[PDB]
Amino acid sequence: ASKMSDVKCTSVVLLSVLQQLRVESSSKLWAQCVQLHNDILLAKDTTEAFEKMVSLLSVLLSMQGAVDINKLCEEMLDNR
Amino acid sequence: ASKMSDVKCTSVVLLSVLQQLRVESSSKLWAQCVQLHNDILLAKDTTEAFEKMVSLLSVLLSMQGAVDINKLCEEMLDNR
Amino acid sequence: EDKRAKVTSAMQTMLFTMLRKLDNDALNNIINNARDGCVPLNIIPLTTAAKLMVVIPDYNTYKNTCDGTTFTYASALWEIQQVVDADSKIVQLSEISMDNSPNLAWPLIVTALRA
Amino acid sequence: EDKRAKVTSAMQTMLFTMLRKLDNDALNNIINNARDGCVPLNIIPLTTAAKLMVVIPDYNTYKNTCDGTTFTYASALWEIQQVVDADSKIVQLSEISMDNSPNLAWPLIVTALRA
Repeated sequence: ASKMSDVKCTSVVLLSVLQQLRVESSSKLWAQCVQLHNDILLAKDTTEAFEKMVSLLSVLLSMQGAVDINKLCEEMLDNR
Repeated sequence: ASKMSDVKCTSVVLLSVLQQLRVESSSKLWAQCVQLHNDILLAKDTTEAFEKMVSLLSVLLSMQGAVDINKLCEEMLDNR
Repeated sequence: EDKRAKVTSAMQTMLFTMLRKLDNDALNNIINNARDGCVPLNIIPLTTAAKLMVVIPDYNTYKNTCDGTTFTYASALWEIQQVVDADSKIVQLSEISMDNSPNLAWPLIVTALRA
Repeated sequence: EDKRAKVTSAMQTMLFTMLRKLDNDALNNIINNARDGCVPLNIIPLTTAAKLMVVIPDYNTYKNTCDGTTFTYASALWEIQQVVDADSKIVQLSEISMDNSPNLAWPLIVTALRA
């Protein structure tokens, strides 16, 4: 009904990106990513959805060897 | 770089919707949904991405007890 | 299952909202047909002459999709091979008329191949 | 792993393309900081006075985010509690000056709390 649907679709992808990085091996951390994924889908206003999205995205950014953001911008700037 | 990113994000959600419907119990069908999910993400033009999306969405629509589309439109028309 | 079902209803509502935002002719066709009870029985194939099996609930949906031996579905043309009723009895293409419509055992099943 | 990595690179490219389409001030901040090497060490908390640990690579990024005892990050203000270097030696807030910048063991680590 608004942009709210774009944040919830991205949160499913972000959880899928984490599970492909084999984060499920940590039951402590995976349960936190799952609960944040459930919080974003059940959020009402956009403020609660984005703030929970920051916590979920920070999980990805806290893993140094997982993703180099400069690498994906190179594959993006070469094609544009 | 185009709408191509919206179809690939939806295909991840559709595969996640299937896995929550416990489709993974069928190794024959789950491997077909996984391979279509991989085909959409690796597609180049939008024509190949949408046609593979039709095959993946038809998996959901072929399950009668999984989703009643009329139910979700009621929860959507009541809120709008 | 109460906490789990609320997430399922939220993800499925988001799924079709994204599909509705795409506005794809082939995607809108199979979703709108599924709303009327016209649902497929197997994965919609993309290769030529591959088997597709769709269910047709009433006669008003039949004439909207079937013209002669051609079957329009998912923004594609399909050559009809078999037509059966609810008792697995094969029905010819000549029986399906407006005068003989309330005599068949609806719904029917069409086994067609891609063009 | 060759077939699997191509899907991972495709899904991650789609992930940030969606994030770039959102254009959220708090999301753009943590992504742009991560590009410069300013990455968090734990999950960014939402409750007040909760612990957050961020890495600051160089001095030019420090003055862009730190002002006095306040730390701006993820579109929120954070009260700095500890500052350590690469040798886990606590560094006072008065040492971090433009004259003493090339004498510290960069990068540093800030342990702050939400407001």
